[PDB]
Amino acid sequence: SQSNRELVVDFLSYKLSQKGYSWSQFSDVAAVKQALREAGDEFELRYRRAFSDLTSQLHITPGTAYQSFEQVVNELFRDGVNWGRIVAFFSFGGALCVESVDKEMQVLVSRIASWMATYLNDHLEPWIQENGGWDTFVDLYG
Amino acid sequence: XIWIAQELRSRGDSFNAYYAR
Ligand SMILES: [Cl-]
Ligand SMILES: [Cl-]
Repeated sequence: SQSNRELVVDFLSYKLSQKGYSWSQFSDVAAVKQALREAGDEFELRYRRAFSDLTSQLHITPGTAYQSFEQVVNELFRDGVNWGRIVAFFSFGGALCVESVDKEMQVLVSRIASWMATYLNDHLEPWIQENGGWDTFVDLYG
Repeated sequence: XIWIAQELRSRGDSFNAYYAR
């Protein structure tokens, strides 16, 4: 679970950095990490338009951010989990974090990181462990 | 979100279908 938290922070930090934002400034607080970064890059490049849809259709504000996050993720996983959906999940949180900084709501960065790590640990971990853990992910997506 | 989740889900599934063992 601490390794999962660290995976979430690695991904979010990477995605922020690609946009010129540092983790140390904007959060108030290894083979798997690399595979997830690459899968995230590939997913976002391949479906760029989906992420502009996200930032155009959903105007995040600190007061509605949690409810909106939970509604998206619950619908994403409504009928099950797979590796592709997990990648979409990480990319979604990455986009939310960058959007938050652009919009001067950077207090949400550490919150989104916490919501993702909670969801990952409580709801995604059971499936991930049942399917060969993250090393399997490295096999397919690394 | 519903529509945003649907977009992400469908793309996650296409990604999954390609890479699944
Ligand atoms: Cl679209
Ligand atoms: Cl559904």
